[PDB]
Amino acid sequence: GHPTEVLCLMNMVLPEELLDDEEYEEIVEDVRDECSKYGLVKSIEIPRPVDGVEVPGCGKIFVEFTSVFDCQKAMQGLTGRKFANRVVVTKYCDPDSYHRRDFW
Amino acid sequence: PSKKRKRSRWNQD
Repeated sequence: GHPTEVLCLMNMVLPEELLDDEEYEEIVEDVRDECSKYGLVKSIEIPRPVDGVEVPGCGKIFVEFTSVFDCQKAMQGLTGRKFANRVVVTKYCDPDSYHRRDFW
Repeated sequence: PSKKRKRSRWNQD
């Protein structure tokens, strides 16, 4: 593909899950501690439709990485795994689009 | 830091 800066995490989050306080804290926390195993992760952006406020677009989340070096060694080990019962589709995302949440 | 070894979130089988 092409390394940019931030990592992408798709096919591992549903709108029916990113609506609960328990499920949310569970994903953000876990995904964080995990992403911080291959390198350094600045932050994490995971939509949270307010009672269905951001549903039209919900389903894709990711984390803001520091370097593409660890971002590569990370996604290379996250691809093929399983968030729970579905193959996780990790990719690369541009820090710019991330900031604006343009979703890439 | 918790949530490190309890519930696998990257299985396959």
